[PDB]
Amino acid sequence: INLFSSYQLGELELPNRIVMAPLTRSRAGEGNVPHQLNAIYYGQRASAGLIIAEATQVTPQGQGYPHTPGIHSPEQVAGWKLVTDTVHQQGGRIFLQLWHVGRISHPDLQPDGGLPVAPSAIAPKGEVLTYEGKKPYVTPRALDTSEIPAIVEQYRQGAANALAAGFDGVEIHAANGYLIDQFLRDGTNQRTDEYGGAIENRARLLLEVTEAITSVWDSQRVGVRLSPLTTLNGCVDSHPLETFGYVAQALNRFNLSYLHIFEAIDADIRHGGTVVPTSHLRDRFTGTLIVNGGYTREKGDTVIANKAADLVAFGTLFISNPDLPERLEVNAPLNQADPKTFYGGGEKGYTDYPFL
Ligand SMILES: Cc1cc2nc3c(=O)[nH]c(=O)nc-3n(C[C@H](O)[C@H](O)[C@H](O)COP(=O)(O)O)c2cc1C
Ligand SMILES: CC(=O)C1=CC(C(C)=O)(C(C)=O)C=C[C@H]1C
Ligand SMILES: [Cl-]
Ligand code: NA
Repeated sequence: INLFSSYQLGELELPNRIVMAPLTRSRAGEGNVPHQLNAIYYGQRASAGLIIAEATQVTPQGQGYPHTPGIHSPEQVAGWKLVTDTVHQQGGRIFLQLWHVGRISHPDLQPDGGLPVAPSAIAPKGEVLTYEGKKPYVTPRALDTSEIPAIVEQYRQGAANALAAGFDGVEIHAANGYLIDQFLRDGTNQRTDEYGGAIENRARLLLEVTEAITSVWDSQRVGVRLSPLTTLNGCVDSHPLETFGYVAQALNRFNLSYLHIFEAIDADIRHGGTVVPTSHLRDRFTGTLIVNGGYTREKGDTVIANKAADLVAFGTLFISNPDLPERLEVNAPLNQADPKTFYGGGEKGYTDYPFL
């Protein structure tokens, strides 16, 4: 087996092992609604074994950056259906990444100019982009215990909206220091209720969110993404091996589509070595594993052949190469990604990277 082998993901038949990683492109229109241009972008990439669409806020409070799309309104459902229809017409498969940014936001992006919510009242460091340029972060409000059901319900409604939008499945974003990750990691979570302290408490929001989403979706169409060794957004855990190893085992109850690991590119250089080898998680999580982070044809074939992972997601290379699968398959030159046009804007650096 290699990166071009087919794969059975529940009832979905993937033509290859190549996944398009979720990539925020900040190109939503008024009301954070997807539009035709976005449909073209994802349709261009439909040769992917599976596309995971960009992080998409499940509720207004879950937005943290200008012009990211939502999945909380009927108008957003309609705009996403343009996208899933195009991907389906092009013979592809697409899951929606369900987001809530938690503390990584600013009042200017929040309903009524209120505070971002979080497990604990810990201000991120530095500045955050608003509609009026960069502004200092404020301190988020720590959620009351009694409010956690409402967070879980916002994710359940986000998942239901994704189903109405015609996606093939959803991915729970539990990585990169956003809301669920903020609860996971003891650096961001110092709660003294059942959602803080012990690992089974820190993992509780993830597990409750997953349980609610599997009430809407068949479980084999629900994935979870973790990023055990990122330090993005000021979110770190003091015992990542035990924390993430626990989560990989706890998720098995749900019979999920997959577990997706973003392997931080800078982890070894920082952490002075390999704190959480992905093999540790591979051995604990009994389902499909997607791995991600600086993969190539050569690196992806190896992890598949070695049984270290089942699926390989590419982020950066999918920005710049719409036909990435084909290019990898024939060892074609790859287009170089232009960082200047990753976030915001229009067609330039989005739909105008050429096919082979
Ligand atoms: C422009 C850009 C936007 C990203 N947006 C997301 C996101 O929406 N959700 C997410 O989980 N990761 C996101 N990431 C992380 C990527 O999915 C991916 O894990 C990372 O870029 C490493 O993979 P790569 O080396 O193949 O690019 C983003 C990365 C980039 C470069
Ligand atoms: C939503 C998301 O995960 C994003 C990832 C990053 C990244 C990998 O560096 C980040 C956490 O800042 C880039 C863009 C966003 C939104
Ligand atoms: Cl196509
Ligand atoms: Na199914």
